[PDB]
Parts: sequence; structure tokens; C-alpha cells
Amino acid sequence: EKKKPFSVLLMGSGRADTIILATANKQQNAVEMVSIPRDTKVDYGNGDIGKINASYSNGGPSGTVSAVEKLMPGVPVDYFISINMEGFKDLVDAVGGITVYNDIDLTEVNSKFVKGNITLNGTEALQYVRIRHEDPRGDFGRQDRQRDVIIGIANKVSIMKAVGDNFQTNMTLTDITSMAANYSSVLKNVDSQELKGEGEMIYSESYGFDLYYFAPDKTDLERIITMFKKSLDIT
Repeated sequence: EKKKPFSVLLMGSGRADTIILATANKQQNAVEMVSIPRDTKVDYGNGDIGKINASYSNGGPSGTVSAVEKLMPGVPVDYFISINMEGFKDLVDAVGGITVYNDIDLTEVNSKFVKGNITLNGTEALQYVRIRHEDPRGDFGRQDRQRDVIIGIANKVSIMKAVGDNFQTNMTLTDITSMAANYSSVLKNVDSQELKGEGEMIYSESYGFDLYYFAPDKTDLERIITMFKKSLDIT
């Protein structure tokens, strides 16, 4: 309310295959959001290890917050929103479509996604952000389209849930209007990036074979753990 920088944990889905940590600050009027690879490895427990998506978020999305608080000690997660690929669409329809500037030509290869601003709807949007090979930018490309869908939904988010269990958040219906009032950084200062690191295999008595893990790049992680703290208040 007092225009104090916060943070929000966006989750997509059981488990969370899409994790984005976003922190807003009216002062610097900008949004910093970093994407954590679903398989990212997090050190928590007396030997306990696991991927953030499955291994975690298996006791409520709040679990993911915890995993995100472990992967990044300093940074505090003020809020969080987790939606399924269903409530996601109903969230794009109920909001009345989404407008997105598609700078890449993703022709009728999959849909008539002409270049430029190509407004979409629930399903159209889910198909947009889900594209893979078609986008010559490979992985980065999805980080783009993902971003687009976030700003597209936010620049329209009066408040209602036609949806229900397919939507989840800890925000107050009487506190959503607050950020949607004082805060307007969703304009043009949204710089998103994806936590770097390297993947590695790891055996597991349970299965009998190695499992996949994305080992975070320490120096990179720190740059971020530090950058986020810089967006709130290094204290």
C-alpha cells in the first residue's frame, strides 16, 4: 500500500512445471522476473535432494515458495499465484482475450499467429506460449512468449473468479485493487531472464536409475539472489 517493493511467485501447472519469480518496485518503476528451470536442483535437508517442480509443490503451492526460498535464501516471496493450463485459459477469456506483440513470425505453422500485435484468447494463448520448435529462438523464445502472456493478462487484471480450484493465490481480494492502483510498472520496465546453470544425472534408489537435474550456476544464482534483494531492500 505504502508503495513498498514486493515480490510474487507465478506458478504454472501434480506439480509446477513453470516457475517465475517476479518482484515489483514503484520507486524504480520496473518489474524483475527470473525463470527457474522446472528441474532446478535445490539443497534442502540432511541429504534430501529434488527438483523444484515435482519433488516440491507436493504439499501445496506454498511448498514451492519454500523451495524458492531455499534456492534463494535472501529473497522473500510476498505473494504467489498458481494456475493450471485450464484455469489459465478461463483466465484469458474471462479477462476478455489478451493482446500480445509477437515480434517473431510464427506463421500458420501452428496457427495464424501473424507478426506484430496478435490478440488472443484462452486456448489461443495456451498454444502460443506452448510453441517449441517453430520458434527459431529455441528456449529463449519461450521465455519471450511467456513474458508476453504475463503482461497481456496483467494489463487487464472487475476482479472475478468464474474459475475456482484451477486458480490459486494468497492475495487478498481487498488487496489486489491496491497494487492495481499504486503500481503501474507493468508498463515498460519488465525485464525477465532464466536462471542459468547446467543439467546433470543422479541415481535414485527409488527408481533404480539416474534422474535429471538442473544444477544452478552459483555465480549466476548469486547475481540474481543479489539482484532481487536489490529490487526490494538489501537489509
